[PDB]
Amino acid sequence: TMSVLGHYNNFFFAAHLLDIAMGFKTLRTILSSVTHNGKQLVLTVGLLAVVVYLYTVVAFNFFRKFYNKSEDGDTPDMKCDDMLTCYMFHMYVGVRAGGGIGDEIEDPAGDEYEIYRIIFDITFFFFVIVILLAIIQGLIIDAFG
Amino acid sequence: MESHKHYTQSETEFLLSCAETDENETLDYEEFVKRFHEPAKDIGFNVAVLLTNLSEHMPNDTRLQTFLELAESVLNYFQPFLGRIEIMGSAKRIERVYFEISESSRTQWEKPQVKESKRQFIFDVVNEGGEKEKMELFVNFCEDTIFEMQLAAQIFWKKIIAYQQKLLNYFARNFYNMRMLALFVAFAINFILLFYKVSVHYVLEESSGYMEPTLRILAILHTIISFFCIIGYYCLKVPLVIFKREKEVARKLEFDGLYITEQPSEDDIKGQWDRLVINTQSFPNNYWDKFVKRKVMDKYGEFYGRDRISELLGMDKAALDFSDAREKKKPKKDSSLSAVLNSIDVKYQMWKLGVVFTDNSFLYLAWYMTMSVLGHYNNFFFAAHLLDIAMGFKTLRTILSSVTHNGKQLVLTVGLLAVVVYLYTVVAFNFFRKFYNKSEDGDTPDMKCDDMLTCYMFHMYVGVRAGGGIGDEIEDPAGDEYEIYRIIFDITFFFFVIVILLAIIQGLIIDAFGELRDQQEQVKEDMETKCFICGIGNDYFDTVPHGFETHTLQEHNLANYLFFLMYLINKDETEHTGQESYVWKMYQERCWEFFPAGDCFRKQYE
Amino acid sequence: ELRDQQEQVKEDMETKCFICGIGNDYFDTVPHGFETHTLQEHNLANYL
Ligand SMILES: [Ca+2]
Ligand SMILES: [Zn+2]
Ligand SMILES: [Zn+2]
Repeated sequence: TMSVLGHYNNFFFAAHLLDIAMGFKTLRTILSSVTHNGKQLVLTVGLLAVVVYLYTVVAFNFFRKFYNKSEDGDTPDMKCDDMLTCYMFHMYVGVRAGGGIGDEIEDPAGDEYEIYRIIFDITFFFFVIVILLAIIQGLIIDAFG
Repeated sequence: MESHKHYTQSETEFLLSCAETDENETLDYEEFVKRFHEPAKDIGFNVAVLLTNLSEHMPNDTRLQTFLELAESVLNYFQPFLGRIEIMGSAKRIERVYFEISESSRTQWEKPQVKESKRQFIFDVVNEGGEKEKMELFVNFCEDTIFEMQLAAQIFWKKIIAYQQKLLNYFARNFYNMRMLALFVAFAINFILLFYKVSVHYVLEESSGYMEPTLRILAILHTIISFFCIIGYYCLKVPLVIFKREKEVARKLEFDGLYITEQPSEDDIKGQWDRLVINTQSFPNNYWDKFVKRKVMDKYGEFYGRDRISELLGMDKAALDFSDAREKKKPKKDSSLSAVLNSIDVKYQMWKLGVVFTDNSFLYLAWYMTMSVLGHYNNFFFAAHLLDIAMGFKTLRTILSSVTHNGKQLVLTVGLLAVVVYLYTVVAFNFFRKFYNKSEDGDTPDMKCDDMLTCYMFHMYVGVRAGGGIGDEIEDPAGDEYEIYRIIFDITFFFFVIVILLAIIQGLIIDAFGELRDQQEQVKEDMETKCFICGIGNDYFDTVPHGFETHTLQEHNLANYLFFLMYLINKDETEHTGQESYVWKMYQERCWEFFPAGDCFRKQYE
Repeated sequence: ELRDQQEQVKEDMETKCFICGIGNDYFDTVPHGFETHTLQEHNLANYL
């Protein structure tokens, strides 16, 4: 079927490069590993989404004035003036930022919510970055092993 | 009856000879089986256990082989009714005792909560408990489980009480379904909350009607469901925990004399809360042993003062109540006419409240209800109910237990991290304070190092999460006045704080998760490839086909042992056999040498 | 490795005798057998 579709759009022949993953032994092992801990991986990703949603609701409630992803504007591109937009922004940026979420939004630098915002950023970087993402990576690598 | 392939013509005519012919050619099969089946069933069970004993003792006899083919033809009916136990006592040899298992007992064992109690006991007895107290914990589990089975089987004044009892029973029976419904409605209301927006002025803007009132509907429904959940729990699982605690304190009073000769410490709040009602009126309300008071009185009365014992144990000035009840006792007594309420004991009620408010699960349900109530004020508090999946699933519970497991080590490692960050903070505040200018145009310099606490917070907040030390976010030296020292500072920070201590914390948590998972799968492997009672092994029974599975399902079944204990309890003693009376005496004296420790019937005989 | 050595030392002190080192299963026949064996018969404090 992929060959027939490649006859229509020639770029569909790239899906045939995954044939080595089935022809070799260690690549089959990698695929079987990413499939092995299926339920555990799905549940860990669910817990990740749940904790990111909790951080999302607390940021949408309290720290909604820090999510101004603009440099000159002057129209503010507020990523927190919408619950779904803020949740997608969190799940898409704060998980892959490698340093939590406080490293891509503006710093507090003001003694009105500074300590709470610092606690927020540190707890995000701890639970979401160096625990849950590490737990998913460990699940997959331990399945491979 | 002649065409159902289970009767011959002689048997059909013999059974038709038992007809009634009630002047209309009609027999009542209901009364027929109600009259002609029960004693037949009893005596057939007796002869069946006799034939089974003869079989399992003397094998390979052709006359006994014909007797055994007839026996098994009978046994195809009595298979789920007879249980066998392998006792070791009174003869220094393994003895296979046989007994009856009730269909009601089988149903209460198949009941859901009993299975959860069984799996929890297996887990916490293979993980924490070893082999010295393994049989003690197993007997305690058997007692708690037969109490739970009794409770599950149990699940103007004659118009409201009879309805509130049925309501409470319905809640206790549908407690788990109520939990699933609460989780579903929490997911629904949280999806609706995800569909939100803002204008200072919150508004569910991403929808066009049909979504604003359903939020309030689901909120009030979730609150009602949480209330029903806690109400069902308080009458489904609270009896079991209060029964366990009553049994513990009563046996501590009887055997060890915890509050007579060996008064507990000052830090054990459990001891004080039990001393609170060691002297209440209805002390053994669920332990089904309403004579522990008299037992401990007779045990510790002639040494520490019978009057003092009767005073500190409740039931004051009634040291002759036993004789008064033995000689011309009162027949009965009406409840009251002027006292319709307050008949219960406030001391025992306060004790029950104090023991249920520390159950660690009733506390979770109370937190659930409180979060629902707070969500009624601010709807965003319903997001805290999404953490219910973390307790409902197994691997998420494992993750939480992992982040809690290495508590002291994690706290001390975080403390060492804070200490080394404070050392770097003081050295930077002293020497390299001119590099912490977090400004691009200014011209007002935003010096993050002109204050010790500000510099420490800046370090702990930026240099730990920067992933490349601290030198990658402050200005580079580029000047041969402090360049080498600043480079050493940055490199040592990136080494000690980033690639050692943070890695050590992450490793602590991930290793706790791995250890918990490995303990779980080790418990599973031990339950699959090792016997619970004897623990001889798997290879010994891996000789005949399905050997170990039949050994664990027929000979050494934990359900069979529990049913045997229940049978001994409901056996109406003075009718016990030799083995049954021996096991009952051992159970009464709390010895438990009748369990096969390192031997079995197959290892004893051929 | 350091943590594992520490917990191995602890496990050896808990499930093995210091003087003789016969084992734990041998004394795990009577109740509290190994504990009484290490607290009464082969006590290091007693030897000192
Ligand atoms: Ca008798
Ligand atoms: Zn066995
Ligand atoms: Zn020794």
